[PDB]
Amino acid sequence: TVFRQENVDDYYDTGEELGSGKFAVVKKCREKSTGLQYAAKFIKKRRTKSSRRGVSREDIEREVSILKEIQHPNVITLHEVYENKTDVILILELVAGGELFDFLAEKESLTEEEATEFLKQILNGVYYLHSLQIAHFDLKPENIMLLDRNVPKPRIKIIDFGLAHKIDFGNEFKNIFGTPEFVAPEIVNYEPLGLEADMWSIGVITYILLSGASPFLGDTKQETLANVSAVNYEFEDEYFSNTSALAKDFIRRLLVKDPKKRMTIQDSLQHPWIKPPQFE
Ligand SMILES: Nc1ncnc2c1ncn2[C@@H]1O[C@H](COP(=O)(O)OP(=O)(O)NP(=O)(O)O)[C@@H](O)[C@H]1O
Repeated sequence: TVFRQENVDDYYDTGEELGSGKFAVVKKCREKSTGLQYAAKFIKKRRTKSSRRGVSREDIEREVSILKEIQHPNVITLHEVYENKTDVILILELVAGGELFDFLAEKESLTEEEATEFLKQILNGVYYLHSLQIAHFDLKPENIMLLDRNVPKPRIKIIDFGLAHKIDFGNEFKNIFGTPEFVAPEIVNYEPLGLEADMWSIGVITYILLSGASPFLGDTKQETLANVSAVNYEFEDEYFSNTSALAKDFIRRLLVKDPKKRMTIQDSLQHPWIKPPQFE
């Protein structure tokens, strides 16, 4: 698919850099015709087929196609897409309250209430995506952003659809590997992947929300990956002595090696606690 080839600067004014990735730089921007603000994600294009720099057009188109499908309070939306010789520029819904990762860096540990407040929103967003057979494949606190970080119960949106795939056969068997701390054992072992990998990542996110500690993190990437494949984690009494056993049960049912035995997004919402890149 071809995108708009007018100069983006003719229609938007850019401001503060919001962040950057392996693939993109994201800048705050304001649309001239409406005064509304967006996050413009500039993704650097591959300059030759065999190149390793930039992102392949196939990968860019996949992120755009998925984003175009989404409309839900807990996920970002796509406003417009532009392109030029060097970049594809996605005009995304702006999430102005920063990453959950930075919010956590301030607070250390949350109460079970504060953790479940975030978690319910995360689960509602993932329920939406999984209902559409979209696996995110890179869920982590850096990919959850807050609309406003200065309210007692911040509202969130899931971002970063750079590894997201449609799972039309229940599993995909391609080159997909996210952040070692958060990937499921099937990613580590290069097995067919499905929606279940996100559910694992949610277990890791929950463990971190409650304790401020990462359950599989080793001193090198290979150690983290080996810990993940072996399901080498435990609830340290120093961090979890005052956490409810029901919270631990929720985590235990997500951090399961066999994807078929892992709780699904529907199971996670009915669970009693809730129910009301890889190389060095
Ligand atoms: N919609 C948004 N609103 C506000 N900030 C955002 C938004 N999207 C991305 N960012 C920031 O920009 C950073 C990079 O965006 P992201 O979509 O993660 O880029 P990427 O390079 O394609 N993937 P990765 O290497 O996994 O970060 C994020 O970690 C956020 O800090």
